[PDB]
Amino acid sequence: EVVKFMDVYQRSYCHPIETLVDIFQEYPDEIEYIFKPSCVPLMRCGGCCNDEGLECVPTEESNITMQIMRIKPHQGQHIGEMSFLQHNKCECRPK
Amino acid sequence: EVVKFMDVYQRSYCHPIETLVDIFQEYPDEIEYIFKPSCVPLMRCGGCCNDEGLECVPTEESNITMQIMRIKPHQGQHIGEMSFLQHNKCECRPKKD
Amino acid sequence: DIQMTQSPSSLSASVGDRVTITCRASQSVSSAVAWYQQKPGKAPKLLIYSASSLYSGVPSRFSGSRSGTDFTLTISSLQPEDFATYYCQQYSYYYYPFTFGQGTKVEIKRTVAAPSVFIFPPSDEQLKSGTASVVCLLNNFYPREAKVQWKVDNALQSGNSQESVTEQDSKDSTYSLSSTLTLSKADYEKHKVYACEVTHQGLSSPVTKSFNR
Amino acid sequence: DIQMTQSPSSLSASVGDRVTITCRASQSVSSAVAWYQQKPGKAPKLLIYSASSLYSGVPSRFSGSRSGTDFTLTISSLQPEDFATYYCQQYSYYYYPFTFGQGTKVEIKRTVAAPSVFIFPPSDEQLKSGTASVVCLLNNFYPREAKVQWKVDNALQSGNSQESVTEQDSKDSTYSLSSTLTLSKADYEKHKVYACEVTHQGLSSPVTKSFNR
Amino acid sequence: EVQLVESGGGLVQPGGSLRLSCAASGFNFSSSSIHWVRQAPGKGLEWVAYIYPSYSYTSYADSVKGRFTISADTSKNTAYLQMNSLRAEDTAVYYCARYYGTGAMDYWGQGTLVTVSSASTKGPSVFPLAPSSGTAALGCLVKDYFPEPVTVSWNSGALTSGVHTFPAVLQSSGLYSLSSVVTVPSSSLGTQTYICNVNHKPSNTKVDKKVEPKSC
Amino acid sequence: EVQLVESGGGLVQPGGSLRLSCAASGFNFSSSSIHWVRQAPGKGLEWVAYIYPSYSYTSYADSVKGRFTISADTSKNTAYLQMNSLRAEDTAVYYCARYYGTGAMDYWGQGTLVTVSSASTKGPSVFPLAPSSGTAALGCLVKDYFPEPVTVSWNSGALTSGVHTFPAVLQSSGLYSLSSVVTVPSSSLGTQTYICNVNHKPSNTKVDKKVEPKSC
Repeated sequence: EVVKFMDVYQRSYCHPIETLVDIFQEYPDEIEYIFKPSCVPLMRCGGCCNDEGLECVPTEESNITMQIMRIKPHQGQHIGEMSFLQHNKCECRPK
Repeated sequence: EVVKFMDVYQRSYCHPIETLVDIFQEYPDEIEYIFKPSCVPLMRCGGCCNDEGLECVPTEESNITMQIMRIKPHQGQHIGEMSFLQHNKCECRPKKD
Repeated sequence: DIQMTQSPSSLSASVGDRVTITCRASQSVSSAVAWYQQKPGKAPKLLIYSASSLYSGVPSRFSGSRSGTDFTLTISSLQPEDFATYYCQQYSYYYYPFTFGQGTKVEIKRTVAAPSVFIFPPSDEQLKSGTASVVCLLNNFYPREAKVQWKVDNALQSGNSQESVTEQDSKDSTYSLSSTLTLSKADYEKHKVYACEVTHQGLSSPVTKSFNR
Repeated sequence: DIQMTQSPSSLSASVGDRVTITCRASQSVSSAVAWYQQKPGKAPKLLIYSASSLYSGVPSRFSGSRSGTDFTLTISSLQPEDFATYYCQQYSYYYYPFTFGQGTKVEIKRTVAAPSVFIFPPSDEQLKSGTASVVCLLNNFYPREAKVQWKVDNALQSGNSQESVTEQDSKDSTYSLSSTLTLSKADYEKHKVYACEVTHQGLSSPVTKSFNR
Repeated sequence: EVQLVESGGGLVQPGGSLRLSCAASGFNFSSSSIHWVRQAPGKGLEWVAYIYPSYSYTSYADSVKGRFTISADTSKNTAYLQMNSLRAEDTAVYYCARYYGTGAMDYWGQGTLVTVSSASTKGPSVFPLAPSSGTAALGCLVKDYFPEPVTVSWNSGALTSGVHTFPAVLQSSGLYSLSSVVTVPSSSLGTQTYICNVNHKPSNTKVDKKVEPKSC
Repeated sequence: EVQLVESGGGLVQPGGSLRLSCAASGFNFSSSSIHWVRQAPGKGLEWVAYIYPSYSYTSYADSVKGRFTISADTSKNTAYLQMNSLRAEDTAVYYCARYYGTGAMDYWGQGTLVTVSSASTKGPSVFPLAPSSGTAALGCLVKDYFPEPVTVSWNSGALTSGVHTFPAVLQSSGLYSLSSVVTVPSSSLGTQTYICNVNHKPSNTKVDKKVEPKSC
């Protein structure tokens, strides 16, 4: 049954949350390759600040490294270690 | 230390995942109101299918209802029950155009 | 619960001085704060809303401002009719539609002014009922700090008299005060000289006013 | 491990018939499957890749197709030079880069054809070394199912002879077969009539070929 | 011209009921909403309850939830607060105030005084404070009454210059008493008539005591 | 013109080492990659190992991991598979094949035969199968050799019409033996010279036996 107001607000306030990011979006210079998987699970600042004059942005950033299969057609494939940017803490700030 | 290939693939394959959806995006006819919170946590089909000719789309949909504060400036506010669409099961399918 | 914490608690400033009242929110409220002005014995009047914008018909000297949690009402040219209690108020529903602050008793500072002193004997109509109330009246004086002491035949008095003090005037910013010496008809009828002795920063020589029945 | 399971195991069809080989994947591979064609004694040749697209220089009759896990090679107009073993192959990295199936040996069906029969006595050069090998040769016959039996002075023989069979021909689709009767020089030198008796679906009367030393 | 007017406050025995009425004027009470706010003597402002008649939404403060009930008669352009099972802490001044943008209250009512106590009702005795012998002072003593409030005016509202009505003092008897005094010129005495109009609503006592200088 | 060429396969004692060489021609072996695949006699295809020289990436199959080692000399345009500690199951035909789009192999090598066994090496004895008396048949018997393979050709490659070289048979002695036979016209005998060219690489035996009809 119904989710109460206080639960919805707290769960949907600007905080870091598991977001699925396309690898292409993060590394757009690397176009020769086909990536498997094509996207990865990262922690990114999502959620709403409840004000049109404010946006949710990160303060504490960190790095995580993932084994990604990188295919290079008519050439070869391999498991390469690719680093990705993560968010550890978010805060509401002016646009 | 490092997350292995098999973990990344399985966690990032097309499945339903908690996504934060703006209420405006879902109900765009309701413009008079200001919503608190302005967004809500829903389960939606995200993740990648690992193919440019395929997209991740839902099969089994359901509904969830949430108490949302709906402010109507210079008039009044109230807790209204608002229904939202959720995804229970996702599948990889061809891009139709 | 969101706690709004106002500083200071009380406050006196001179005519024309700049007054600054701060109100600190526990967690981000956004720009959803209002400032109110409650005179004594009347309802709050709205001064500012959305933290900074001025309500229609409020004079310009009142001005709200923000620093990401610290909200600040500023009276730029304090005036004797600004004597009031000022409340901040946050909204943005979060269990409770709003929480008020504790308050800020704003006073006015003015030149030293001495009381006109009067004394009233009990009414003959009151004496019928069996009681006797003597009233010493201090009128239009500043500051509030005044000491009244009763003398029945050159004898001091103990906890048989009560003081009531006017609230600071909106025009000249003076105070007024009544001391009420209550006795029985019988006890009143056994003494001749009644007197109240006023001691104030204003007058140099503690003035005394008295009567004989 | 991803298991590719091919069906059928073996298979014969006529010239011009439609042939369908299926290959079933354990879990979704995507469209990442290839079909190969291995002739006898040669390396695989690629026919199809990405499940459906045809490799450059492969004739059009070969065609790959998919049904979300069930992959299907189809030879639309089988021809005598398609006699081969066909392997499906899945890639899509999971643990290994790729995996194969167990194979699908295809055969050709043609009209009944009778063998030309020959018999060869041991070489005089071989007799020097102390052994004697007699060779019965069955040439260009269909089907493979043929029974050869040796007769030394009208006596049958037991496990002292071995058969080797040609692999189906690429042009006419016939088989050929050698039966090799091995003896010692001494045992060979104690009998006069050597004969192999060929029994085949083709010829009506079991033909016999023989010689005298 | 917008105004809110409250009524129905007074004295009530603990565990008793009491109904407050907030009467709107100068705006469509249907197309807006009302807060109730109370303020205990000396203490600051506290939210009681809220109503938004258009969507029949209503909400209450924890300390009140279950005991009070907000309603609104859109026809009459009026909001009501029904207060049952009143306690000593419920003694306060009750304001209704209409709701401004995204929160906040812009127009407030004059406010009614709800006083929860087991005590009896007493009307005041009124005794004149007669002047003696430049500037002369005189007044009214309004002694021994309960509960609050008492309102005093001089010559039916015709005099406000130099008037002080002191705050009510609580005596040892548990009864209130106050004085209302006024300054006037000496030469005006005898010519001018100073009557003081005391009104104590909760015991329907209306007294108009004439103050004059006593013979000698 | 693309081609892969393998070498170095043969007989090895269990626990022994053996090195395979895959020699690329017609493409930049630097800007591509190579698989090794093996196929046991009768059984199907199995992945061994993979290399992608450009990124010095290499990967092996579990059954091999730790024992084999892929390398590549980009200069020589050549890939190598170093096989240590060979077992009986490692007996197979080893193919190297270059890598196609997103997986799959398009060009494969001819394939070398690695045969793990403790047995001795024997060269074949070659005896002629002389014809007798329309169409005449004749051939070569290549008896008692080990290990596989033996290659046979007639008149140095100048004859292929009507030639059958039978699969090798494994005798009770543990030695292989095969026959190679050919059909020719009867009238061509005496005029034409039929010599059979047997070559058994793993014992460096090259025999060219002349087949003629024996006097009478």
